[PDB]
Amino acid sequence: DLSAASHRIPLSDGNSIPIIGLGTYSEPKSTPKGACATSVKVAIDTGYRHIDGAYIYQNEHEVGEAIREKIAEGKVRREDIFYCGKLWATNHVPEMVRPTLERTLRVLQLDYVDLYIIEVPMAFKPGDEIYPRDENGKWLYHKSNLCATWEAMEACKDAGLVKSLGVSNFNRRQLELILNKPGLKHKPVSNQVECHPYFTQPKLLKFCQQHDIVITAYSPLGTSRNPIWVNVSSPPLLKDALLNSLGKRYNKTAAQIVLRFNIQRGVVVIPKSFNLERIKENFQIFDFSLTEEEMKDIEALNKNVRFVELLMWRDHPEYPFHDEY
Ligand SMILES: NC(=O)c1ccc[n+]([C@@H]2O[C@H](COP(=O)([O-])OP(=O)(O)OC[C@H]3O[C@@H](n4cnc5c(N)ncnc54)[C@H](OP(=O)(O)O)[C@@H]3O)[C@@H](O)[C@H]2O)c1
Repeated sequence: DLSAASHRIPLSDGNSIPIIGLGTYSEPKSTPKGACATSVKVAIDTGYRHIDGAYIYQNEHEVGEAIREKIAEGKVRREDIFYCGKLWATNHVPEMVRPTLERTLRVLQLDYVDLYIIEVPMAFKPGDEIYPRDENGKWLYHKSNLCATWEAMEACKDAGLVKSLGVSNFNRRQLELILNKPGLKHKPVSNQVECHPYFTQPKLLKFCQQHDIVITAYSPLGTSRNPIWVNVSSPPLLKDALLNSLGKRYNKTAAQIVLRFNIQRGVVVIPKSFNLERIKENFQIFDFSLTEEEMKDIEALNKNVRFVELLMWRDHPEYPFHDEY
């Protein structure tokens, strides 16, 4: 079915999405300039045709540089590459949506993005700080209006600036808000959420499948485990006994097992690596398949514990993780 050369899966709007992509978030202060560009180039050389980025990752210009270089040399055409960008919390006022997308297009120096998603359902105070905090370290929120923000997203697709629209970190209630919107023109085609064997998203996945929404698994390898924002209560995913045991069977790493697990169930995976060897490693997931019993045993590792909890924002009205799913 899925192969290195052909692994795009249908989106509900008639477009398609490569089932593996390269994630591109990297801690700004601890990442060498140019590392993102180099990695995107290597990924495309390797066979990746999907890149996940965001303006607030501070390296979207590197992503564009790499994609454009690969198009220029004839490695790919624009239509062969799938780029996903994201609308951050401080940019949710409807009037800001299109100008925010336009900034990202200018930064990439591209005519359109393949997928543009609401990055979190929470709105923060508009301004120059992506993380609005006052003197008392307090977070400066803003009142969310998801349906209104969505209408502004819809207009962006109408203008030809983006092929597909989606969301990220949305729970069932927030999804329904958009799906049940009076006059809905473009339904969300994708919800990007934390997903891996320690947090398998059983209910949210079923709900999304009901509405023909594809799940994209962010932190599909269990995160970089940066204590600053990652919940390190759970042991390292890639050190899991079962995942490693199954790895021996296929002569694959635990990483390869966990990526195969999600793509085999129709979940898009966007592992980040800026390492030459690991970029290649993560892509070698089309030359084996897991048995049904193996799939069952992997799913059974589910802990219902998130590596990405975002506790700082539990008090925002649109915090997505209070609900069961
Ligand atoms: N929408 C959201 O709110 C949201 C949230 C989190 C992440 N994301 C997106 O999802 C992408 C993926 O998630 P993430 O970066 O948090 O985490 P991740 O992809 O689960 O894990 C990345 C960490 O794993 C390492 N790694 C990669 N391949 C490896 C391999 N084969 N073996 C051992 N270690 C490996 C990376 O280091 P090296 O680079 O040194 O290989 C890095 O430290 C992001 O980069 C971003 O594009 C979106």
